[PDB]
Amino acid sequence: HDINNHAIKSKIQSYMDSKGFPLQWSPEEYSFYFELVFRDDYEAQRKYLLEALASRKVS
Amino acid sequence: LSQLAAHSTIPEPLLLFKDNRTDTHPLRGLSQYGPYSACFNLPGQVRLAYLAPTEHMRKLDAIVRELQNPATPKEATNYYVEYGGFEKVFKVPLVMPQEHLRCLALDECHGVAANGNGLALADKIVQSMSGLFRQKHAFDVLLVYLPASWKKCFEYDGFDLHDRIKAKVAPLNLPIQIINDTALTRQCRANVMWGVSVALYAKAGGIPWKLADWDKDEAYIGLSYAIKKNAEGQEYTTCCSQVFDPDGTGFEFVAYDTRDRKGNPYLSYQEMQSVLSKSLHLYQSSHNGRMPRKIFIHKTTHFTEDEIQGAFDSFSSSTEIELVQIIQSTNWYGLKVDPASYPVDRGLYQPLTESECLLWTQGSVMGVNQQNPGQPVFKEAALTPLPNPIMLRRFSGNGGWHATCSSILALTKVDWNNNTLYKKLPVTLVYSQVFADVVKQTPEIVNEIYDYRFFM
Amino acid sequence: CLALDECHGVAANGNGLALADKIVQSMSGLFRQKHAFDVLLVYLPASWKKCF
Amino acid sequence: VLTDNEFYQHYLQNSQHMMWFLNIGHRVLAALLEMNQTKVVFTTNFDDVIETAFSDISGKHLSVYGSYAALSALNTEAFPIYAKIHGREIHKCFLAAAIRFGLVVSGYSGRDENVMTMLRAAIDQNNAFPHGLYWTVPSISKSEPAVQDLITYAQGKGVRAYLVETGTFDEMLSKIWRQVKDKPAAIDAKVRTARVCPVSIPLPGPGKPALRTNALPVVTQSIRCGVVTLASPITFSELKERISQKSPKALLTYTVLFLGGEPEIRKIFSNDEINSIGQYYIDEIAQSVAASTFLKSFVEEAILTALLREKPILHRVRHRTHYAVIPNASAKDDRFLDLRKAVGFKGDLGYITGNVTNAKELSWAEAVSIRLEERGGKLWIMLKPEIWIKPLDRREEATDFIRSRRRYRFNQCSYQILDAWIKILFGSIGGGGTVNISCFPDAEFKAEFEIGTRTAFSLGVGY
DNA sequence: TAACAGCTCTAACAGGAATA
RNA sequence: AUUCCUGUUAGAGCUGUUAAC
Ligand SMILES: [Mg+2]
Repeated sequence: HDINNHAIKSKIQSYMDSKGFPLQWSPEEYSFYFELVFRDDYEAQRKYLLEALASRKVS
Repeated sequence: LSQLAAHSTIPEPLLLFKDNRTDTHPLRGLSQYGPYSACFNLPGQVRLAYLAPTEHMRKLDAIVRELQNPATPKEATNYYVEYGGFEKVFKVPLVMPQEHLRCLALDECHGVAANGNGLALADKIVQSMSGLFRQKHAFDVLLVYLPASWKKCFEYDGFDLHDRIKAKVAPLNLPIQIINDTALTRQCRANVMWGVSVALYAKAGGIPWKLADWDKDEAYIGLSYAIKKNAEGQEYTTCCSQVFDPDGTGFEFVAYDTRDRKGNPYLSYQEMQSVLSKSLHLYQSSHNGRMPRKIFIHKTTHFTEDEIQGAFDSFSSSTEIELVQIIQSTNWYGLKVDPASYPVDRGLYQPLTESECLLWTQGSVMGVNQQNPGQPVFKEAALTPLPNPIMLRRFSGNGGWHATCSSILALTKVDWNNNTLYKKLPVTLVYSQVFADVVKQTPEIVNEIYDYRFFM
Repeated sequence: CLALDECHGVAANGNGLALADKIVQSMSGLFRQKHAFDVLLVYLPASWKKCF
Repeated sequence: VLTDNEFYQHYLQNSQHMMWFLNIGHRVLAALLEMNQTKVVFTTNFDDVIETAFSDISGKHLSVYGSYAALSALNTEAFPIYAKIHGREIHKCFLAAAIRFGLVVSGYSGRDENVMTMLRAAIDQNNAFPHGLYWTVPSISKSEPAVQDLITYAQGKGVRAYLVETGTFDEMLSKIWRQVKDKPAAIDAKVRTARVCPVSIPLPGPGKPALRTNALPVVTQSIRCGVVTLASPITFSELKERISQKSPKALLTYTVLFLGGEPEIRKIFSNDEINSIGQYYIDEIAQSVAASTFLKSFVEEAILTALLREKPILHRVRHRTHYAVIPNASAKDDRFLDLRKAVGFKGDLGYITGNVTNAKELSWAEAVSIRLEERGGKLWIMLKPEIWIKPLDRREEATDFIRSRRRYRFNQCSYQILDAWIKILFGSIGGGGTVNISCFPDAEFKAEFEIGTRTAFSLGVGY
């Protein structure tokens, strides 16, 4: 399942809301999900942020 | 040791309406935005015909007339919204039937009412409606009325009057919305009006609402069974149902028999693989031929060892099969504490053990109530004081309670025949049960698959 | 299926939009059996030429 | 230590460069080798199925390991290689590989000093296992002490070695592969992760609007009981009718198993039919009552007998389900006062046993159905409040009344009812409660069960 | 194949209307 | 049968454990 699908986005957001996480595009969400996924591991966080914003997809 | 795995509260699923304006509460969304198919104008005007004894004909007119007038709820006012009439709420005119379409029940039916012969009464009713076989284009929905005087043949051992009538009329391809004295009797007028209006609109061909952001690549199968009390032994009638969403905008809901004789409700290797192959072909026909990337199966009883392999052998590797058994009778029941003034939230699922979870399909829902805004609503507060959690037993899914739990929770909201907020079971289970009753009453239906709009 | 006779009245009125809407609305009988068929052969009589 | 899920996350974030030191698992390892991820894999056993799976996946042979062939392949960056330790020609190769990228070792408990010194020598260098060393075992506590010693030594040295607990190596690799991205169609067709027949999805952490269930945990993992030996075969129906006609002060079943006093056994069974009396120690109560239904009924009846042994409440039976029904004579006890408060309407005293308003002789009382639930490997005592009617076969005549009384027993009222009934049945509130009950304490074969007083509950997981 | 235990479901009736 | 599924009364099917045929 992809990520830009509407159905999968709604299902994932409903799952996130099931565990009491912030609702929708609200403050303290981006940092919240980063600190949730990477559980305070700034090296792994840096590596992921490098991979997502790497210098191969940029045109 | 008194600590259990952390429960997760699945949010209340949203329903899709006209102009894709989502809402959790179905009837309120229907009032505010209208039916989902209103943008497509699929039903257009709704044209309906009558078939009842003349001595009660006026009653039908009355209810139909009162379908075209606003009604304010008096019972369950905490949930039901003010009715605005068919013309306003559904954005569709309600057509007064002409005398040519209007039919009268043939007199001998009354006579056979004394004889207590259900089959004869059903056949006589079909012959009464036979005057409407040629004029199928003129009307969309037939309104058969069965008077209370026929109650002797309404229900008796081995026979169901409505079941037999619909089983006889479905192969002729004309929907009926049978109306008895109950619909007239029933105090709260808005409740019945919502029920009949939604039922008629959906039977015409429209879609009152659809699951919001529903995945079109997942098909949710549901198998159920019914009892026929044979003289020598028992007979188990097993039928399947599908609620998938095609590549279009509308969504499908079709049931079919699983078939020669069965004494146990467990499908063998051959029968289960056959019904699943038929389901796969049905799904392929709608989506140009694409495989279903994930299949849900809801059975009322546990899957056998051979049955699981039969389900597997019918699909390719890409398909993900999550066999699920739904159990309604459990010793468990939940109490919500923060002691909450309202029962445990609907959708709160509790993973008990590996491949065993507790889903609270029944429960309080936030923001749905109309009176006293901002308060939870318990739909079944009249019957039970506290909700009864159903139990899922997983048999095949690789992982994830969220997928099955959210799928089932959303599926318990698209029963158009139901005029309340939700059900106890997914629509797959309830429609498979209804078609199981239909097939058990009438053995000559096993060949063809039928849409939900016929038997709903 | 059979097209509504109101389609003829709309065609005589020369209203293309309403004629197309009526043709689509005539499809409900088949839509109750959408699984049954694969392709629908919609025919238009020459009398509707005024709205073609 | 670290949870398997975070280990999976770290492996998936950087899997292009991570080792593998060592069926579905072997086949998917070959698939990962084909996909150019996890270039270098080391192994100890023969396990010639890795190269066969790779050949099936791709259609070309696999380099299997000359003097320094592994060194030549690694230095030239001509991945992938599959070198077997067979435990110095690999010593230098392992050292260079440890310099290059991190290692995950599965299916190995250590116990070999050669590879132990190999890895310890690989650790010392300045940048050894930069991504991390991951010793994965099916169970953390079952691992050999040398593995934990090496993990602690590496952590002290500054390396990021970890010991994570996962499942079987093949299951671990399947869970890893189900989340690897951008895989060719042919490979997925080849592997497809086979099929998962025995579904087992992990229960989440306890976490922290909680729900309070009615289940009371049973922590008595084993009980002692008696066995009687018969010179002739018996059927369960014959035993049941013998108990009905005699009514001894003991609990009987066939599997012949008993619990109570020996003189009651001598009463129920004559000397001629009795051979000897011995003892049975059912080590795993949960598994036993799950496998055999006779044990299930016997154990639930034993707990029931132990629960109302010293209490004034009466014990009844309805469709083979036991009920703790309040007797009319002892309905005025102070212990029921809390229940008097719970049934009470709008904060008043509430009747708990009386006469139904519109029937001649039916008398109603409050009661709880007590059942045994074997869930997973745990025993739960299941409490369900209910209204009992004195005539068993006339209950339906009070149906309307049953609907009338419970019509407004909502969440707060039902919570009060359940708490009051727990207090009545056990004498203590659900705070630090592991009270003990015993059935037939004055008998040779007695059963003592310790039931957690607090009902099972769980808090919703949140941030 | 005949009992026994439990789990679970349907078959027929009856039945009131959503925090009082 | 506009609906909802709460009870009651029963039976069946699955598993098991014995006795065998
Ligand atoms: Mg209906």
